[PDB]
Amino acid sequence: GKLPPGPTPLPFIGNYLQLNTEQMYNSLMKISERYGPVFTIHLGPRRVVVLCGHDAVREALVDQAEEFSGRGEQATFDWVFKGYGVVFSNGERAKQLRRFSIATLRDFGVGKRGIEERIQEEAGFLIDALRGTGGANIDPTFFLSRTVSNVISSIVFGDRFDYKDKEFLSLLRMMLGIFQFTSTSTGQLYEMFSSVMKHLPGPQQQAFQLLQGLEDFIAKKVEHNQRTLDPNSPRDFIDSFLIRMQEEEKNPNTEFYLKNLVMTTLQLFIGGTETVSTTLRYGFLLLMKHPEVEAKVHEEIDRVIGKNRQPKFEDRAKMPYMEAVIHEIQRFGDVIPMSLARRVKKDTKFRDFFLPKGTEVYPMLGSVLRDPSFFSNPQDFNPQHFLNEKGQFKKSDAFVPFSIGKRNCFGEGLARMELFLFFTTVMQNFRLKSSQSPKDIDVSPKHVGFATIPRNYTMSFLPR
Ligand code: HEM
Repeated sequence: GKLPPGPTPLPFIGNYLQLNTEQMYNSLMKISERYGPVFTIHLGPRRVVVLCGHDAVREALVDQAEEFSGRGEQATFDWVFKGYGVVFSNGERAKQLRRFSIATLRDFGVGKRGIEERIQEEAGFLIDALRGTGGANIDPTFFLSRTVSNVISSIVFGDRFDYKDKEFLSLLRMMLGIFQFTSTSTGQLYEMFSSVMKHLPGPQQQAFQLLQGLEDFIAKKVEHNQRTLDPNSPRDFIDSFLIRMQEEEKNPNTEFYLKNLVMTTLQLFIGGTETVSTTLRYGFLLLMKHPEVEAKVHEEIDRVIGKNRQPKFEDRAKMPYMEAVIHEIQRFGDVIPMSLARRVKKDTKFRDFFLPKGTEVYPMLGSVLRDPSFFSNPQDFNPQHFLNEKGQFKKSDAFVPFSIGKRNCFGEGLARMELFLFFTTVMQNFRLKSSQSPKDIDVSPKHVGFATIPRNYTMSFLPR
């Protein structure tokens, strides 16, 4: 009949004094040790119910999916989105935009041979670019993001960016900068005090300029499409949305208008780029750290695929080890540690607790990815967490990097195809040489807040 228990908050600052903005995950897990897997925390004035561990998260987001299907907030992103767009919208707006987005993504090849061919082709471009380095030590950050970003870019903008495109690099920097900021102490402090901070000088202002930069770019691309639009022959996601907008012009209450187009497109562009990119980057670092794992991956690739042909998505079924490795990378990486906030759609009764309608919820995906009840050694990187005795792939109900439930990631299909084809093709063609000794490679995160960011590093890609 009452909300989950938790530390007594103070007016306005909430539980700020009982938290550490540089390590929110750790702070909440600590409080969790005292109040239990389901507790209440006050992030500044924001009252939030925190769900820790697999059971609590699944019970809420899956067993009571409709009740927890609301979209919470992320102050930094809300600065530009203001509740528009598929990701941060709620109610009728979210229902229309999500349905349309999923359909439009599929119409443009997502989950089909079309997008697979697009990915294989861009993968071929990654290979060329890596060979272009001549085995020199480099920062793989943008090599990876350019390739990844061109996949979702092909869908939303009609086609790919040239790797030499300076505005392209510029946009990628904006995305990287935003994910970093939201994962820093100030970024997490902003989640608590955005009401005042959005108006104060500080790092947040610089972050805002990056978002503004992305919005301007999108608004620009949309204008260009508008003035070259063939109502019966859409080239991309944008044209599709524009056509829908024309069809809905006479509906006072349609959700299909310019702001939702711009924001939805911006969200998919960022969503489809930085998440996959960060994962690839963390993955290669993890493989250099564990030579024994790269060795096995090479054995499976050579046997199953060989050295001549391009790997294809169907090869995954014949490659249990690679599938286990990518899973372990996503589990260890814990890219979106606290997921994207949800909120109860209406008054809810959850585990003998009462959550009034509108209550914000923090599904601690990281605590699920490292639930000691589902993984033998959660803190270690070990592909075995995903293999049975005969070395066959073993799924886990605790594997939730894309979250679960009604507002789960609908980019998962695309993401998985990308992770498999990029990782495999790169490993088929190169062995990884780290700038330092494996024993010395630090795989602990550089930042953890909204996202998990790996430490900066360099490496070389040596031909096989
Ligand atoms: C390895 C890559 C990715 C990870 C780890 C990931 C993770 C997430 C997570 C944790 C959520 C929130 C789920 C929830 O609220 O329950 C989410 C939502 C979302 N993701 Fe992803 N994602 C990835 C890639 C993608 C890609 C490639 C796209 C783009 C096609 C994308 C599109 C979205 C969208 C549009 C949402 C919002 C859905 C809604 O509000 O209904 N994601 N993602």
